[PDB]
Amino acid sequence: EDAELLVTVRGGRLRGIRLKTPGGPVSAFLGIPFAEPPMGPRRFLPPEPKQPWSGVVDATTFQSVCYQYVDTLYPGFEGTEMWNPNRELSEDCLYLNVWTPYPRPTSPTPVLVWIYGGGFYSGASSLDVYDGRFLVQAERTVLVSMNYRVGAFGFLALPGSREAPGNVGLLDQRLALQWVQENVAAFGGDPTSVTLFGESAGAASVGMHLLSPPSRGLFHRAVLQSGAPNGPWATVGMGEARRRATQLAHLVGCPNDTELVACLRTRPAQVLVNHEWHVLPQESVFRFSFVPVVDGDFLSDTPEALINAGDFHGLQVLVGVVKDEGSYFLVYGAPGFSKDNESLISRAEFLAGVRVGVPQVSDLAAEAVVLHYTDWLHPEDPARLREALSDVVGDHNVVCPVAQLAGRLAAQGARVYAYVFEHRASTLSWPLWMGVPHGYEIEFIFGIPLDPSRNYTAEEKIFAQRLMRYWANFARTGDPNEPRDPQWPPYTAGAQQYVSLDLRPLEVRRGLRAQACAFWNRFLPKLLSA
Amino acid sequence: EDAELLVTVRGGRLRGIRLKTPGGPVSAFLGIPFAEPPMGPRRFLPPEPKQPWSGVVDATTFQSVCYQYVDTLYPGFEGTEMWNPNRELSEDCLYLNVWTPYPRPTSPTPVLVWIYGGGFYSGASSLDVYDGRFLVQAERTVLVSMNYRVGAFGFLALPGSREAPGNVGLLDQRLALQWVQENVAAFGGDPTSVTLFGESAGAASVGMHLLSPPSRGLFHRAVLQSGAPNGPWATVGMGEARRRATQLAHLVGCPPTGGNDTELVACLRTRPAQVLVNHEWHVLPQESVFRFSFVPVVDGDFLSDTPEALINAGDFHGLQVLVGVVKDEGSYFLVYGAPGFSKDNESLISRAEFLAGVRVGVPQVSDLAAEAVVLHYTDWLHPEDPARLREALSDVVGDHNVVCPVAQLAGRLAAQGARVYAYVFEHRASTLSWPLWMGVPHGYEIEFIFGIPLDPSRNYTAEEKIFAQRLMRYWANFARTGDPNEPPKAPQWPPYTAGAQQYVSLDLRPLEVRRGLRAQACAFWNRFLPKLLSA
Ligand SMILES: *[C@@H]1O[C@H](CO[C@@H]2O[C@@H](C)[C@@H](O)[C@@H](O)[C@@H]2O)[C@@H](O[C@@H]2O[C@H](CO)[C@@H](O)[C@H](O)[C@H]2NC(C)=O)[C@H](O)[C@H]1NC(C)=O
Ligand SMILES: *[C@@H]1O[C@H](CO[C@@H]2O[C@@H](C)[C@@H](O)[C@@H](O)[C@@H]2O)[C@@H](O[C@@H]2O[C@H](CO)[C@@H](O)[C@H](O)[C@H]2NC(C)=O)[C@H](O)[C@H]1NC(C)=O
Ligand SMILES: C/C=C1\[C@H]2C=C(C)C[C@]1(N)c1ccc(=O)[nH]c1C2
Ligand SMILES: C/C=C1\[C@H]2C=C(C)C[C@]1(N)c1ccc(=O)[nH]c1C2
Ligand SMILES: *[C@@H]1O[C@H](CO)[C@@H](O)[C@H](O)[C@H]1NC(C)=O
Repeated sequence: EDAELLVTVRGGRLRGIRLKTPGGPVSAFLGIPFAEPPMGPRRFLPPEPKQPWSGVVDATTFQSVCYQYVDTLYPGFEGTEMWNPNRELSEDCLYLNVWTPYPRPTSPTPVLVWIYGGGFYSGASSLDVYDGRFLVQAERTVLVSMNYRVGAFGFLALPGSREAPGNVGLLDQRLALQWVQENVAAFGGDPTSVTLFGESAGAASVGMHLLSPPSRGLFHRAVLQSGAPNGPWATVGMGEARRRATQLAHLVGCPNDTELVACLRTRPAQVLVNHEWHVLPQESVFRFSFVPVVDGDFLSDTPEALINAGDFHGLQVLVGVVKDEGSYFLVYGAPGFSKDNESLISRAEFLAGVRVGVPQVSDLAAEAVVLHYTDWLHPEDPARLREALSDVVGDHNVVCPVAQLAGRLAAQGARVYAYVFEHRASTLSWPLWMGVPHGYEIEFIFGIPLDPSRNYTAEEKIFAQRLMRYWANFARTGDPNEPRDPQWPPYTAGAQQYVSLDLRPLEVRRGLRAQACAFWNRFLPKLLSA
Repeated sequence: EDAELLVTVRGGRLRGIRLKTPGGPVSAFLGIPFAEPPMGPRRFLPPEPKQPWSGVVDATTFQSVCYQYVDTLYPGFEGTEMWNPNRELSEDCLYLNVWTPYPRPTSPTPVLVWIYGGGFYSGASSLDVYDGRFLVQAERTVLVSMNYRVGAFGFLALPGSREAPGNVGLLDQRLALQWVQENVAAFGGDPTSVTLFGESAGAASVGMHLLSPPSRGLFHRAVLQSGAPNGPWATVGMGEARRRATQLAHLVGCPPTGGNDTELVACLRTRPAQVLVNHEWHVLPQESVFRFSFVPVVDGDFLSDTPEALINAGDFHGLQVLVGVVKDEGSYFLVYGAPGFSKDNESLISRAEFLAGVRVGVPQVSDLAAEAVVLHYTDWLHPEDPARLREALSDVVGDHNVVCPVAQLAGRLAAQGARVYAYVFEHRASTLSWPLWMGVPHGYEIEFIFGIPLDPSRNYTAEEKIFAQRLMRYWANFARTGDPNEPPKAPQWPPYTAGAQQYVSLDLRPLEVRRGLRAQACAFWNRFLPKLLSA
C-alpha cells in the first residue's frame, strides 16, 4: 500500500492514484465529494456541505459531469468534441480534484484553483485539456479543480424566491473554495496562498468571486483568461432571468414560484437541457440562457458598479485574451459562416451578422457598430467583412470587457498584468481563417504539449514551459516575471502596456484595442441610456 | 477713343480700360451696374434690373464693397486684411466686372463667372486676390465677377413676408448671371458656355444655383472650392432665420419684438447700415466658429426644399462639376473662438480645451452627439497629447463644415449622372503670413487659381509661377471642355465616383491619384451623425 496516496480530510479518508508524466510522477485525488448531491428536492438550491463518510472514498478516477447540453454542431470533429462531456452526465456531480507533487509536499505549497468556463452552460473538470499533471510536476504547485452546476441546474433564477434564488453554481464554486481552505493543507497545500484561474465563463466566475465579499476571503490572487464578470453575456437582469425561467417551465409542461419550481423538480434533467436554448429572446451568438443574476445577494450590484466602487489595493491580477476572440462563435449562427469554407461573407451577411453578434440593441446602436467596423474605402470586401464581424463579436464580448476590468483595477489599487496570446497551435483542427480562437491558450497553460502521445513541436513544448512558469510565478509572488535577462510590465490605465505570448520572446505593446474599446466602453453605454 | 474699350450692352454704352499684364494686354470693364441700387426703400428687397441709360458709363474701376462687417481680429495683419474691403462701404454695390482678351475675341469664347465667399457676411469682387487679369491673359477666356449683398442686407429673412423674403443676395447673383446671358456676347463671350466657380460661401452659392431651376438654365458647368450648399453653416431654417432677424431688430430698437412684419422691416430700413452691422454677430444662438448670422434660408422659393433633399432627388445628367478642398480646411477658423488657439503661438491645447472647442466647433448639438465627436477624434493611445489635439480640433471643424459636405455632394452628383472631378490642394504658399501650424488654410488655393504669382510686384518662387499656370490650365480646360485634362504623357486626372472615390493632389509635384475624401471621418458625419440627431 502506498502511503502517499492515502489522505484524511475533515469528511473522512481518501485513496488517490499515482500518475505518470514525462518529468516524473504526480499524486492525484480525483472525484472527492465536497457537497451533498443536489438532487430531487435539492435541485436549484444552494449546495450543502458533504456529510462525513466512513471507510475510504476511492479517489482514483474522475467523477460524473454536471448535467449539460452537448455540442453537436460538427459531430466527430475534434474542435468541438474536446469540450464535450467525457464522463457520464449526472446531477450528482459536485466533486473536486487535487493534484499534488510526488511524494506529497512536506511544506506549504502554493495552490492554483481552476474554474472551467463553457458559457455557464457546459464544461467539466475531467476534460483532457484541463489535465493538471503537467503543471503540478513542472512547477510544484498544488492544483485544484471543481465541477460546478451549469445551465438551468446552476443558474435558473426566480429572483426573491427561496426555491430558486439563482447563482447556485457560483455557490458550488465558493463551497469548493471553502473546502480548499479547510482541507488543502492535508495535501501539502498552503491555504494562505490560493490563486484562482479560469477561462471564459471561468474567468467571469473568478471576477465574480473578486466582487463578492464572502468569496474574497477564500483566495489571494486572480487570473482571468478571455473573460470578465462585466461581459454582456456574464450576467442577466432579474426581470429577464424570471422570464427565461418562466418560459422554460412552460416549454416543459409546468405552470406561484413554489408551484413552478416544484413542477420543474419532477422533470428529468435531460428534458430541461433539451429546451435550454429556446428561452433566449433572439437569434444570437455568444449568449447563454442561464447565467449569474444580479439579485442583491451574491452580487449586491452589477459587476460594473461593484468594479467602479472597489478598492483593489493588495490585489494582483493576471488578465489576457487570445488573438482572435470572436472567430469560434461565428459558426454558431452568423449567416455565411462555417469551419468548412473560407467564410468570405457579403456585405448583407455582415449587416445581418451584426444583429446576431450584438443582440437586443436598438437599430441606432447597431448602426454605430457598423460605422466603427466598416472600412469605408472597402465597404464590401468579403475578407475584411469576415475579419470585422469577428472583431465585433470578440471586442464586444471579451476584449473590451477585459480591458475595462483591467483599467479600473489598475486605477483603483491593483497590480495588473495583461497579455495577448498569439500562437496558433500546430495541432489546431479549426480552419486557418479562425486564427487563434477562444479557448486555445488553455492547452499551453496546462502544458498539454509535454504529452508525448500528442503531436506538438519541440518549440511548442518549450513555449508551454515558459507559460507554466509565468502562471506559477504569478501564483507564488503576484508577479509573472522571471529573474531579469525582457520584462513583463504592469498594465495601467494610461500606458496600457501588455505583452504578446508566442514562440518569439516577450514583446511589449500598448492598448488592448483602445480605439475599438473606447466605443464599447465609453460611447455605446451613453447611447443606450438615451 | 479706342474701339476695343467701347461696348454696347442692352442698357446703354460702356467705356472700359486697358490693363497691363506680364504676358500682354487685357480689356477690363469694371463696375458695370446690373441692378438699381438697393437703397432705402429697396433694402432687403429682391434686386430690380438696371434701367437703360443714355451716354457712356465709365466701367474703369471697381465699385463700392457691399456694406459688411470688417475683420479686426489681427489689426495690420496681412492674413486677415487681405479679405477686408478695399473700396468704400455702400449699399449702392450691385456692380459686376468683365475681363476679356485684347483684342476682343473673334469667335465666341467660354466664360468663367467668379463668386466670392466670405461666409455670406463679407467679400467683394475687388479684392486683390480676385484680380481676373492673369486668368484671362493666360487662358483666353472671358471672366466675369459680381458683387452681391452680404450680411443682413443680403440674407436677413422674415420668411413669408414681401418686405424681407430672404435670399436676396442669391437673387443678386442670379440677376448678374441673367446679365451674362443677355450681354456677354458683346464682349466676345459665349453665353452657351458659362462655367460658375466659387470658394467657401461662393462654392455653396454655386451649389444653390445648381439646385434652383431658374438659375440652372443660366450656366453649364460648376466649380465648388472648399464649400457646398449642404454645409451646416450654409443654410438656416425658416424659424431660425426669423428668430435671428427678429433679435437684430430688437437690438436696434425695432419695433419701438416682432409684430407686423411690414412695420418691423420699415423700422429696420430707417437704421443706418453700420448700426445693423454692429449687432450682426449678436444674433447667433451660441459662441461658435464657422457660423454666420445671415445666410440663405430654406424658403420653399429659391430653395424648394433643403439642399440635402434637393441633391438627393436630383437628376444631374449632362453636368460636369469640379470640386475640392485645401489640406487644412479647419485651421483658419479656430483662432476666432476655440479656447487656446492663436496665430501668435503654437496653439498646443489641453484636453479640457479640446473638449470645450468641440462644442464651439460643432455648435447646437446634443451632449450625446458631442460625445460621438470626441469618440471619433480622440486617439485613445494618446488622449492628451497637445499637438494631436490641435490637429484633431482642426479636423473636426474642417470635416464637419467643408470636407464631408463636399464629399457627400460629390458622391451624390456622380451617382446621379454628373461627371465629377475632385482635388485636394496641398501647396502652402511661400508668402503665407499665417503660422506654420495652420498648414494650408481655407481660402489659400484662390491666389494660385487666379494666377496671382505671375504678378511681378509679388515675391512668389518661380516654381509657384509654374504651379499657378498649371492650375489655371486645369480650370480653363474644365471651363472649355468639362474636363480638366489636357485635350499626353502627363498623368491623368480621373473622375470621382461613389465607389472608387478618386481625387488628385494639387501641389508642386505632378498629379498623384488617391482614394477617399476623409472617408472614415466622413462616414461619421454623413451616415451616422444624422441618424443620431433624429433619434
Ligand atoms: C460556407 O458555408 C456556409 C454554411 O453552409 C453550410 O456549410 C457548407 C460547407 C455547405 O455544407 C452548406 O450546404 C451548409 O449549409 C454557407 O452558408 C449557407 O448557404 C446555404 C446555401 O448553400 C444557405 O441555404 C444557408 O442559409 C447558409 N447557412 C448559413 C450559415 O448562413 C455559405 O454559402 C458558404 N460560403 C461560401 C460558399 O464561401
Ligand atoms: C496662445 O494664445 C491664446 C490667446 O491669447 C492671446 O494670444 C497670445 C499670443 C497672447 O498675446 C495673449 O496675451 C492673448 O490674449 C492664449 O489663450 C488665452 O489665455 C488667457 C489667460 O492666459 C485668457 O485670458 C484668454 O481668454 C485666452 N484666450 C483664448 C482664446 O483661449 C493661450 O494661453 C496661448 N497659449 C500659450 C501661451 O501656450
Ligand atoms: C472554444 C470552446 C468553448 C469555450 C467557450 C465556450 C462558451 C464553449 C466551449 N465549447 C467550452 C466548453 C466547455 C469548457 O469548459 N470551456 C469552453 C471554452
Ligand atoms: C480665409 C479667409 C476667409 C475665407 C472664408 C471666410 C468665411 C472669411 C474670409 N476672411 C473671407 C472673406 C472674404 C472673401 O471673399 N472670402 C473669404 C474666404
Ligand atoms: C402692417 O402695418 C401697415 C402700416 O399701416 C399696414 O398698412 C399693413 O396692412 C399691416 N399689415 C398687417 C398684416 O397687419
